[PDB]
Amino acid sequence: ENLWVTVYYGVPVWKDAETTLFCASDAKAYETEKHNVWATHACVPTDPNPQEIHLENVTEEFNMWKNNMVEQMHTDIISLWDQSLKPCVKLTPLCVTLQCTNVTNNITDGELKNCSFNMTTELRDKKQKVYSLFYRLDVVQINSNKEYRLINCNTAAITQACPKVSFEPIPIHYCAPAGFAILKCKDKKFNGTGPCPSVSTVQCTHGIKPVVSTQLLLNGSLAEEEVMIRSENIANNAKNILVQFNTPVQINCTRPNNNTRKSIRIGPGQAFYATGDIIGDIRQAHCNVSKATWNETLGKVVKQLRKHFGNNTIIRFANSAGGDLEVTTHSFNCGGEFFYCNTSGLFNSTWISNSNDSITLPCRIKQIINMWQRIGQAMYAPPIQGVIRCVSNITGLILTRDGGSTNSATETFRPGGGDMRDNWRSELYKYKVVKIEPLGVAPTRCKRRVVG
Amino acid sequence: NPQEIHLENVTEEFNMWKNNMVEQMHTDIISLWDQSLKPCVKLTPLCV
Amino acid sequence: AVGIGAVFLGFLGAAGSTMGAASMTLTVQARNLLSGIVQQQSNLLQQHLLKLTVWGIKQLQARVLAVERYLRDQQLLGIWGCSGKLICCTNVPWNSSWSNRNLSEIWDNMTWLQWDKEISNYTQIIYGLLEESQNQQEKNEQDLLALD
Amino acid sequence: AVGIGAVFLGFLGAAGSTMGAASMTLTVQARNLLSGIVQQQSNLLQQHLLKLTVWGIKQLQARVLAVERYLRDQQLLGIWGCSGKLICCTNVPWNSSWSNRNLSEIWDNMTWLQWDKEISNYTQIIYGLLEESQNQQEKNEQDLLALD
Amino acid sequence: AVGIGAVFLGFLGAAGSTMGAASMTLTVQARNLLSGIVQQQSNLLQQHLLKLTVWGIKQLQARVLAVERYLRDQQLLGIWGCSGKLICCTNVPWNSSWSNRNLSEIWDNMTWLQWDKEISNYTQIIYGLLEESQNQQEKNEQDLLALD
Ligand SMILES: *[C@@H]1O[C@H](CO)[C@@H](O[C@@H]2O[C@H](CO)[C@@H](O[C@@H]3O[C@H](CO[C@H]4O[C@H](CO[C@H]5O[C@H](CO)[C@@H](O)[C@H](O)[C@@H]5O)[C@@H](O)[C@H](O)[C@@H]4O)[C@@H](O)[C@H](O[C@H]4O[C@H](CO)[C@@H](O)[C@H](O)[C@@H]4O[C@H]4O[C@H](CO)[C@@H](O)[C@H](O)[C@@H]4O[C@H]4O[C@H](CO)[C@@H](O)[C@H](O)[C@@H]4O)[C@@H]3O)[C@H](O)[C@H]2NC(C)=O)[C@H](O)[C@H]1NC(C)=O
Ligand SMILES: *[C@@H]1O[C@H](CO)[C@@H](O[C@@H]2O[C@H](CO)[C@@H](O[C@@H]3O[C@H](CO[C@H]4O[C@H](CO)[C@@H](O)[C@H](O)[C@@H]4O)[C@@H](O)[C@H](O[C@H]4O[C@H](CO)[C@@H](O)[C@H](O)[C@@H]4O[C@H]4O[C@H](CO)[C@@H](O)[C@H](O)[C@@H]4O[C@H]4O[C@H](CO)[C@@H](O)[C@H](O)[C@@H]4O)[C@@H]3O)[C@H](O)[C@H]2NC(C)=O)[C@H](O)[C@H]1NC(C)=O
Ligand SMILES: *[C@@H]1O[C@H](CO)[C@@H](O[C@@H]2O[C@H](CO)[C@@H](O[C@@H]3O[C@H](CO[C@H]4O[C@H](CO)[C@@H](O)[C@H](O[C@H]5O[C@H](CO)[C@@H](O)[C@H](O)[C@@H]5O[C@H]5O[C@H](CO)[C@@H](O)[C@H](O)[C@@H]5O)[C@@H]4O)[C@@H](O)[C@H](O[C@H]4O[C@H](CO)[C@@H](O)[C@H](O)[C@@H]4O)[C@@H]3O)[C@H](O)[C@H]2NC(C)=O)[C@H](O)[C@H]1NC(C)=O
Ligand SMILES: *[C@@H]1O[C@H](CO)[C@@H](O[C@@H]2O[C@H](CO)[C@@H](O[C@@H]3O[C@H](CO[C@H]4O[C@H](CO)[C@@H](O)[C@H](O[C@H]5O[C@H](CO)[C@@H](O)[C@H](O)[C@@H]5O)[C@@H]4O)[C@@H](O)[C@H](O[C@H]4O[C@H](CO)[C@@H](O)[C@H](O)[C@@H]4O)[C@@H]3O)[C@H](O)[C@H]2NC(C)=O)[C@H](O)[C@H]1NC(C)=O
Ligand SMILES: *[C@@H]1O[C@H](CO)[C@@H](O[C@@H]2O[C@H](CO)[C@@H](O[C@@H]3O[C@H](CO[C@H]4O[C@H](CO)[C@@H](O)[C@H](O[C@H]5O[C@H](CO)[C@@H](O)[C@H](O)[C@@H]5O[C@H]5O[C@H](CO)[C@@H](O)[C@H](O)[C@@H]5O)[C@@H]4O)[C@@H](O)[C@H](O)[C@@H]3O)[C@H](O)[C@H]2NC(C)=O)[C@H](O)[C@H]1NC(C)=O
Ligand SMILES: *[C@@H]1O[C@H](CO)[C@@H](O[C@@H]2O[C@H](CO)[C@@H](O[C@@H]3O[C@H](CO)[C@@H](O)[C@H](O)[C@@H]3O)[C@H](O)[C@H]2NC(C)=O)[C@H](O)[C@H]1NC(C)=O
Ligand SMILES: *[C@@H]1O[C@H](CO)[C@@H](O[C@@H]2O[C@H](CO)[C@@H](O[C@@H]3O[C@H](CO)[C@@H](O)[C@H](O)[C@@H]3O)[C@H](O)[C@H]2NC(C)=O)[C@H](O)[C@H]1NC(C)=O
Ligand SMILES: *[C@@H]1O[C@H](CO)[C@@H](O[C@@H]2O[C@H](CO)[C@@H](O[C@@H]3O[C@H](CO)[C@@H](O)[C@H](O)[C@@H]3O)[C@H](O)[C@H]2NC(C)=O)[C@H](O)[C@H]1NC(C)=O
Ligand SMILES: *[C@@H]1O[C@H](CO)[C@@H](O[C@@H]2O[C@H](CO)[C@@H](O[C@@H]3O[C@H](CO)[C@@H](O)[C@H](O)[C@@H]3O)[C@H](O)[C@H]2NC(C)=O)[C@H](O)[C@H]1NC(C)=O
Ligand SMILES: *[C@@H]1O[C@H](CO)[C@@H](O[C@@H]2O[C@H](CO)[C@@H](O)[C@H](O)[C@H]2NC(C)=O)[C@H](O)[C@H]1NC(C)=O
Ligand SMILES: *[C@@H]1O[C@H](CO)[C@@H](O[C@@H]2O[C@H](CO)[C@@H](O)[C@H](O)[C@H]2NC(C)=O)[C@H](O)[C@H]1NC(C)=O
Ligand SMILES: *[C@@H]1O[C@H](CO)[C@@H](O)[C@H](O)[C@H]1NC(C)=O
Repeated sequence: ENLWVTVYYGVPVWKDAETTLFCASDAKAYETEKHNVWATHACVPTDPNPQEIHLENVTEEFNMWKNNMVEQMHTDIISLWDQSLKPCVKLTPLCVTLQCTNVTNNITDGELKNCSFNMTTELRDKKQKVYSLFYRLDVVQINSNKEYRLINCNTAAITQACPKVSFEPIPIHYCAPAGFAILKCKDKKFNGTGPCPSVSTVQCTHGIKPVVSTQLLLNGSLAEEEVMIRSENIANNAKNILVQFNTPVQINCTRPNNNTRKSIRIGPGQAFYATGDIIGDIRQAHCNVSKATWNETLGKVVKQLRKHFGNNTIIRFANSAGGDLEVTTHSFNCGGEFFYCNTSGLFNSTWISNSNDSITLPCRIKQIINMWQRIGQAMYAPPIQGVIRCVSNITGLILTRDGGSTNSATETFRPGGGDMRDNWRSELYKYKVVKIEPLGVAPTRCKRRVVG
Repeated sequence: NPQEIHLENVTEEFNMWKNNMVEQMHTDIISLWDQSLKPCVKLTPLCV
Repeated sequence: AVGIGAVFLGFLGAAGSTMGAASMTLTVQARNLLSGIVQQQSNLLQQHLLKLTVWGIKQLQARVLAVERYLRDQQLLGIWGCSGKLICCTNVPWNSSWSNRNLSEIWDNMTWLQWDKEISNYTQIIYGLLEESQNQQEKNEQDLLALD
Repeated sequence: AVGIGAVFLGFLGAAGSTMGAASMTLTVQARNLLSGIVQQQSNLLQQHLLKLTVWGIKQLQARVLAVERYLRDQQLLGIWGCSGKLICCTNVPWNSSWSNRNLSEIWDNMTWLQWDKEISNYTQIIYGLLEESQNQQEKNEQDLLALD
Repeated sequence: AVGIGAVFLGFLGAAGSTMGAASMTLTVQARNLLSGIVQQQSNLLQQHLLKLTVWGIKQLQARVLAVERYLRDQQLLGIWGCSGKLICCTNVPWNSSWSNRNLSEIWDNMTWLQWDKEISNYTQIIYGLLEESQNQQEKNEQDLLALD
């Protein structure tokens, strides 16, 4: 009937931990080309097997909205870019005034331009005129025959990305260290927040590929379920929506121009990658979707949201109607040049009371981008030569309501993509890092010899 | 004093060809040069 | 992937099990606590000059925090006389204003997480003298009694 | 500010007191020795990119030196058979050419600092065999005597 | 330079000697294992601003790896009940499918390196339960038997 309080080492116990995590990815030798965007050569290789072990009858909280690993996982992505850029060539001798007008074509479809222009050679007092081919968005006018200036020249500098590095995304496994542990949730009908009844223990994320995408996600994870999707608080418009599928449908973005290029030397070791002559047809950037699958995956996105605005209510859709050029349209990367398509055909339907027909979506291509909504030194994207063709696997989307109007009568809303880290909530919502508190005192009757 | 002590009747392999300390000992020498240079004057107004 | 059921049970696999069950699985926790070498190799499993990529040094910050919080934890054990030994018995009685319930009522009834939650407030104060009345004045004794 | 006299006495508060007094206050030193986590948090108590400000890494150098000199100190204890135990008795006699004075004459008369000063020269040589004659050949014994 | 023969024998000086000889020289290894302070000083034995020369931080990576692999090694000892004590006896029998030879046949006949080579394959599997059958279920016993 006497009680001592005795200690134990290694008690299964944990605390909401705030700490910095690390990446682990299986190493690609890949001696052909080199230097990946993020993984580079520094991420540690994943172990031959990462051990996954089920925590039985355990139920533990999850809140992906004040989740920190996203604020980290973009804190990185912004960062090392600004060190994958710094070793590459600095493009300030180019903000020169460099005359052009339209490109050879029967006047049909700011398609593109072709300027001919001053430049500095390797030698100093020596100069040279040569020509290149830009796009409408990279330059803006002021005054003669005619001639414009580069859109960013207004406010920021530029460092062109080294074409040796490539921005093809690869799986990244974020890792919690010893003294901590991440953990995954494992019920399919789990919505955005709440304790998860089915839980199993991981230490390093599954392979997350950091796709740079605005208003949509794709080539991501896919739940075995019917696409049930969450907000910070749906009741309010201002906070976004983040869908992601159950069976992906295909997306193939295209522009069939074989660009040519030409290395030209600005000075000591600096070689600017001018776009060269087009050989072949003139062809705009676009992207195909067969509606047959789109409207029916849509169809299941239709019915489930219903469970939050009544089973008897309107729903709606049309195109993005707010913001800047970059986010109002599908910003992303494909093979080296970035796309911007009005998603007009897609947001085309109203579904109330419950032969190939492939969508085709016009896009424009950029080269000089102030990404992640960060003013400062821009990046000039080198062109891409020959054809291009990128297949794809739609998994999700991002949306935001418009707010004030009559309740439940006919409220409207529209995709927003106000911030990107909603890209990170896409597949970082199973995971949650946690501390080890491994030592516990507890009462039993044992006690060793009182030495007196 | 750096202590030198004889390992008696010990025989141990040596292959100086896949030896790594050289790949290190030049990995350095290339490196810090490129930081003994960076604080010094940059000679591009001379290619005139 | 598909669940394989060959090994039992694993690191924190007894977190959903009562304290008595987990009290026997204290070692599937003690090895995974410190080991930052099994999972991170001194040399990797040539264009680059040096490896001060921030994969490098904020991995580097993590490894020491892995040890120091262990190292200060195991010092607490060095304070209470349990260094190489995972469980530890204890001399000063428990006056139960910290918890009114029984002995069976915890090891069979609750789990470890479900026991810290309730005395998480009384935690610091107890560690005040699980050494003083237990070890600070356990060995002036055998100082004064191995005196002879 | 104005002195408050509620707690007694504190870290090195027995440095001005004789060895006997401080010999009882060995723990108000042992916890403050290693703990570089209580005072420095793994995450802080957004314009910046990464934290390689030299507040970052020369704090980082400090934390390991905090542990390693502890860690090599407590290894010396692991050499002499005292790991989890702060004081330690000893077998090889003291031949007193290192100090000619008595037993009362130090714990009641001097303080710890006032004892190192005088044998600071004889310090290294003693640590030569407070293990060899004490522990190096303490357990080939129970090797050769638990032999049966 | 010219060989001086005053000290005997030294760190790994018993690597070419049989296990019995080296079994007595376990400490001329244990002190040289961790000590990264005797050889590297917290402050040096003014034009420069800060010391992030890569002599600085890849010395810095080395010091922790020096400790952590020690620190996880000595945790294995904390798993098996030997923390402050270099040798350790053992309870679960050796079934000798790992080596068929005798007791004299190793300490007098072979050396330590010459013993790992042969069971280097059986190494991990043994460490599975030199604690479980030895210590994991050594102290639920004195849990259940100091019960009274
Ligand atoms: C959703 O999921 C989809 C499914 O995966 C994604 O689809 C992916 O889309 C990306 C594009 O965004 C593709 O990447 C590119 O694919 C090209 C087509 O691959 C064809 O060829 C394959 C075989 O050849 C490849 O592999 C061999 C090794 O096996 C390699 O040697 C070879 O070079 C080539 O890479 C074949 O198996 C496929 O089926 C295809 O038929 C591929 O050509 C691309 O490689 C280019 O581009 C990348 C990106 O910059 C570079 O890193 C590469 O090094 C390479 O560039 C080099 O070659 C060019 C050839 O003209 C040169 O112009 C370049 O300048 C460069 O050459 C320089 O450097 C060389 C190396 O130093 C030197 O030798 C040269 O002399 C020059 O100096 C690229 O891989 C994916 O392939 C595609 N997936 C799949 C499965 O195909 C989709 O993107 C996802 N959606 C989203 C949004 O991400
Ligand atoms: C977005 O874009 C993507 C990508 O473009 C779209 O997805 C692709 O869609 C394709 C369908 O149009 C599909 O590929 C096709 O497969 C056909 C076969 O399917 C039919 O036959 C099989 C049985 O064989 C049935 O099971 C099936 O149901 C169909 O009935 C091919 O017929 C297609 O074309 C041929 O040419 C292509 C080149 O484009 C070849 O790659 C292909 O293999 C076909 O045949 C030649 O090649 C094979 C070997 O590859 C030979 O065996 C054969 O005899 C032909 O001979 C040539 O090659 C041999 C050497 O092997 C040589 O000796 C000979 O002389 C010839 O040179 C076509 O390939 C894709 O799989 C599919 N991709 C993906 C990722 O799904 C997507 O729909 C788009 N989405 C939208 C919304 O637009
Ligand atoms: C992404 O891609 C999508 C896909 O198209 C784009 O969607 C388009 O977005 C633009 C926004 O810029 C929309 O334009 C707006 O359209 C209205 C309507 O235009 C009327 O006004 C003009 C005068 O300005 C009239 O000339 C038009 O005349 C049409 O109708 C009469 C008969 O009624 C006929 O005589 C004409 O020939 C013409 O009819 C022909 O076409 C129609 C179908 O379009 C057909 O019914 C008919 O039989 C003929 O075939 C028309 O009455 C326009 O008023 C708005 O005005 C703004 O610009 C004008 C200057 O042009 C200013 O005066 C005004 O103040 C505003 O500033 C807009 O131009 C367009 O409707 C829309 N299309 C679709 C299909 O959705 C996205 O914009 C793209 N996004 C990006 C970022 O690129
Ligand atoms: C980048 O931005 C800069 C900023 O100004 C742009 O400026 C241009 O600078 C150049 C040099 O300063 C200007 O050159 C002018 O040339 C005309 C006519 O030149 C013709 O006739 C000349 C004889 O009169 C002849 O020498 C010329 O060239 C011959 O020789 C070369 C070999 O050396 C050979 O290649 C040719 O085939 C000829 O054999 C050429 O035939 C000239 O009249 C201009 O007037 C100046 O000099 C006269 C006295 O001669 C003086 O009265 C004027 O007041 C003035 O000082 C001047 O020499 C060029 O015109 C500028 N651009 C424009 C649009 O006017 C630059 O062009 C931008 N891009 C680049 C550099 O790529
Ligand atoms: C997108 O756009 C790009 C354009 O950049 C296209 O790329 C082109 O694709 C074609 C395929 O149809 C390639 O042709 C092939 O070339 C290889 C290798 O060439 C050798 O063999 C051919 C004979 O087969 C031969 O012509 C080549 O010889 C050159 O030099 C000889 C002198 O030594 C000369 O006799 C010969 O004719 C040729 O030179 C001629 O051209 C130059 C100017 O171009 C001229 O000044 C000179 O006097 C000559 O007239 C060489 O030995 C062959 O094996 C193939 O059979 C095929 O001929 C192009 O090489 C390739 N171009 C580039 C720049 O890459 C993409 O295909 C296109 N894709 C799509 C999807 O549309
Ligand atoms: C070829 O290049 C010329 C430019 O040199 C393009 O002409 C441009 O045509 C557009 C209309 O198609 C003009 O836009 C105008 O903008 C004002 C507001 O700024 C607006 O009020 C007008 O209603 C009109 O939309 C533009 O001024 C004009 N550029 C000029 C005159 O310099 C031409 O469109 C190009 N070819 C093709 C096929 O686009
Ligand atoms: C752990 O210990 C803490 C500290 O004693 C306990 O917290 C205290 O809990 C009581 C509730 O019984 C709180 O009192 C409340 O105060 C308001 C006025 O502020 C009063 O109106 C209520 O009726 C009630 O009395 C008290 O504020 C709170 N103090 C702190 C610092 O948290 C806690 O209950 C203990 N937990 C367990 C599980 O034992
Ligand atoms: C700690 O041990 C050291 C080493 O034995 C002692 O240092 C030594 O102290 C003596 C003083 O008794 C010094 O001797 C002097 O030498 C000069 C000639 O250089 C001579 O003229 C003086 O009359 C005197 O004999 C000796 O130099 C010195 N050696 C060193 C290396 O410091 C020290 O005294 C001991 N301290 C204590 C508190 O026991
Ligand atoms: C340490 O344990 C490993 C694992 O059991 C032993 O390695 C194995 O050694 C045998 C040789 O007795 C190898 O078998 C050979 O296989 C080929 C066919 O691949 C066959 O034609 C030969 O006649 C022979 O049977 C076996 O491959 C090898 N396995 C591995 C994974 O290494 C090793 O012998 C043990 N070492 C000691 C010193 O006990
Ligand atoms: C695109 O989606 C498919 C699933 O719809 C992913 O898996 C492929 O599945 C098809 C059949 O459904 C198989 O034939 C392929 O072999 C699968 N591919 C792989 C790589 O496993 C596919 O991975 C997705 N594409 C990506 C992620 O690039
Ligand atoms: C749905 O969106 C599409 C555009 O994606 C609209 O399609 C237009 O339809 C007319 C036929 O009346 C065609 O002549 C046009 O070429 C189409 N426009 C484009 C840009 O392709 C369609 O009208 C929309 N339907 C509704 C009710 O919103
Ligand atoms: C039914 O519809 C009305 C408006 O048509 C709406 O106000 C009401 O909330 C709906 N009820 C349910 C249960 O969805």
